[PDB]
Amino acid sequence: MNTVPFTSAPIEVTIGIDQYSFNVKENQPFHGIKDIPIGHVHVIHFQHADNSSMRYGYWFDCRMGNFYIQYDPKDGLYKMMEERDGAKFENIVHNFKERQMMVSYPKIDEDDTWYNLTEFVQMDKIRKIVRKDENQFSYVDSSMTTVQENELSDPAHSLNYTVINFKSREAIRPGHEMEDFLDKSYYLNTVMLQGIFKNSSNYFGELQFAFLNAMFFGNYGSSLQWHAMIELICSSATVPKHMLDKLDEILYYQIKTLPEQYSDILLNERVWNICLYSSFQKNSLHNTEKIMENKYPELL
Amino acid sequence: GAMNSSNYAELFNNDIKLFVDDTNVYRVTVHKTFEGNVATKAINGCIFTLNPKTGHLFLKIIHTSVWAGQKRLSQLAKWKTAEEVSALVRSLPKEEQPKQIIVTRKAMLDPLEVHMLDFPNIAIRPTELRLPFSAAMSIDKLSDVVMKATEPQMVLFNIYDDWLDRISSYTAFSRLTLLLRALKTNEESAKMILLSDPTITIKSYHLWPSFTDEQWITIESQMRDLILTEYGRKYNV
Repeated sequence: MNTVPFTSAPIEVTIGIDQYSFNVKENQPFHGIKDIPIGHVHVIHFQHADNSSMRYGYWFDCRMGNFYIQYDPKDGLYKMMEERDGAKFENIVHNFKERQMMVSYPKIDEDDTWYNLTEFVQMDKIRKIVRKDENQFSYVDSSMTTVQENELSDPAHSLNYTVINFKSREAIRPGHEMEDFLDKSYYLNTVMLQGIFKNSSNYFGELQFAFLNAMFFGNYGSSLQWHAMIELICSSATVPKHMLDKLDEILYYQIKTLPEQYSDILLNERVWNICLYSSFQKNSLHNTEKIMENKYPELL
Repeated sequence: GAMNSSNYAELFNNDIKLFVDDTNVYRVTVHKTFEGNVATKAINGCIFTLNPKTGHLFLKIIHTSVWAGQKRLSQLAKWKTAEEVSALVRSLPKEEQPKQIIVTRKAMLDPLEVHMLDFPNIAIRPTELRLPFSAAMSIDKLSDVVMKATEPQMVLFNIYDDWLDRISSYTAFSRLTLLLRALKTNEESAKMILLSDPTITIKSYHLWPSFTDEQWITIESQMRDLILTEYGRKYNV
């Protein structure tokens, strides 16, 4: 079990850790989050009580170092930082526990939810989408735009998601114009899986990370990226049976976890009716389909 | 963006643009089989690619052989249009390739767009105009070469005959579309009007009679009268 201490909590703020969150009052004595499960990625995030705009947050993995949070008053936000002095860190963590000022990562033991939302998400890949390699952890917020969104401004702050575009040369082999555009198997299997992602776990990892950024920061371009990666598969006549089965599990827990009140902006009506009812893969998403019909029949 | 009455006079500026009408690419008759089921029999068809500014029409004849052993033929027709339109642009010299292609049916947007990926600076645009190009096969000489063809074939026409020698593209294109609108709503009368007088003939290199200026006016007025009659009949107004 790992720990993320906080130096202080100067400003009223809602703190999120993975799918859990807590209210913290201005200069309430809060000094961090304990018992965080080693073995998965995690994301700690933030929404100031004064500014419901801009949710922000840091992806991290405890195996990669000792991380903590410190408010920064020039910049006005909670900053994640790394302590390189191992002893000085265990020293701080031990003393705040003794003083019991830390909340406990509130995991029910029956629950695989966070594992299922992050199964294929690996920190090394996160840091290629959010390039800032002086830090082991990765900052995202609501307003960051994606590389595709920049093509259609500052690349230091860009989400370098893999660019997917159904009407491109990449996606369409000359002379198979019609074939490749009604049946994307070429694009999915040779271009994207074999070509760029190398394997389905890296594809699924990007898809899952896009979904979480949409859900925890309402990042609009991340939402676009997830839908794109779902669409490509659902619009491919020929998909490995094991991908179809894992996808069906993947989306299920995403649909499951999504706030009921946000289903209007986070779920693209067209993509989903196409996947569930029009595409080649209409009959292949039995868990996703069942959960979508019982929870969001209106969108369909 | 899309083409409507606001941005109508753009058709006649000096930017090359083509209209593409795909309605007559895939043409069938429906008949009963010996077992009493229905079946279709395809006939020769054509793409109706037209430069509204010059009259140049690129009539690409589509031979029934192209459908042989294919499924979802109406869906395929759209992709064959876009494949033929694209090879037409490629066949033209650069300074003659169009800067915009306007499709008369939004279902052509995605197949053209995909086939023109080699041409990113050529804008593919829909329209909200209700153009009558489907009535193109009511033009005896265009229906005749389509139906006679025995193989794929491109036949070039000027759809304005020699009109531009005396009127603007704007006026030419309105005469064209009035005529075609009239041919669409009641072919028999429309063609009566055009040909009643045996003393006004069609030059061998022309599509329409060699009306004088004064006679075009009478024609245009008859066509208008026809089209307003047919509306009242359709709606009981």
